[PDB]
Amino acid sequence: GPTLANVSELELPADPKWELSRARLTLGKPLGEGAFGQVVMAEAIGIDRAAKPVTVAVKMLKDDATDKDLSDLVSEMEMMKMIGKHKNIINLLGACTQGGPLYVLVEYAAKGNLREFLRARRPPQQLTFKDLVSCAYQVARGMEYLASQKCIHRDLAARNVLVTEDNVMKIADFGLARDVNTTTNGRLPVKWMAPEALFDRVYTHQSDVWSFGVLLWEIFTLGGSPYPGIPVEELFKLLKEGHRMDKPANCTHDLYMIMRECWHAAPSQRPTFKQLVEDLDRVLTVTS
Ligand SMILES: Nc1nc2c(s1)[C@H](c1ccc(F)cc1)CC(=O)N2
Ligand SMILES: [Co+2]
Repeated sequence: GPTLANVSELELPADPKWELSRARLTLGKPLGEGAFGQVVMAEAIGIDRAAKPVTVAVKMLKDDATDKDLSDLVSEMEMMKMIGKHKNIINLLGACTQGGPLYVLVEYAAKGNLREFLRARRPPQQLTFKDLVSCAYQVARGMEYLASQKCIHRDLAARNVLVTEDNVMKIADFGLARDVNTTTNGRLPVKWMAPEALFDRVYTHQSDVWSFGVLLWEIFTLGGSPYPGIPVEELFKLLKEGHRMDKPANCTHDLYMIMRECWHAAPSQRPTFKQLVEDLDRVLTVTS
């Protein structure tokens, strides 16, 4: 394991193809902090091919970092190395791993997370129906790609989708993602989680489909909190008895059918991401 408890240097293996030299990065304004790191805007030279600086997001350790946070940030970086380029994913761009603090460079999304983006645009240019379907389609396309790369996200939610300046949706926060014992799937927020993840301690692409269903509900409620009024301690009992969230007012019947299919108890009866892309493509085309 890499450890902060060294008196020489960093103990991270070199990976030249991802390394960016430090003079080619200028750190800028803070964007915020998460569980195991902070994010700052930066400009990076020659990492997307002309010496023009590109704005990126830099994830780094917090001032109150732990040794585990180092391990976690390295693991996140290593997962992202394994995920190829896709327009609807936040991709790794580079890293500064030698000769200084650990910096993980990822694509920048100027409008922040989808959940806050939606909530900020609640009626009281509005978000239209077409905008909502477009958001859902783009996330589905991202997830279809992830699944094809044999990657389970495990933490899909509106909070973990970012929005670019040009309103492109990019799936983010790969800290829990796995390349496909008793506490397996214990770090997954239960309101977004397929029941089988906890009851059977398995996780497949079809489990991610359940989460996508919850995300769809979040989109059409403009960032509503799932299962409002129901405590996490009561949730699985209600779900086992067949309760499902009600149709959002912004959702049409056809979209609500898609959403409810994603919450089939039986994973194999949920649609695949390839099927969801097809379904949402159809909706998006008719609405234009
Ligand atoms: N790739 C990114 N682009 C942005 C991100 S991460 C930002 C962010 C992510 C996680 C976190 F804990 C704190 C801040 C917010 C933002 O406006 N753009
Ligand atoms: Co069915």
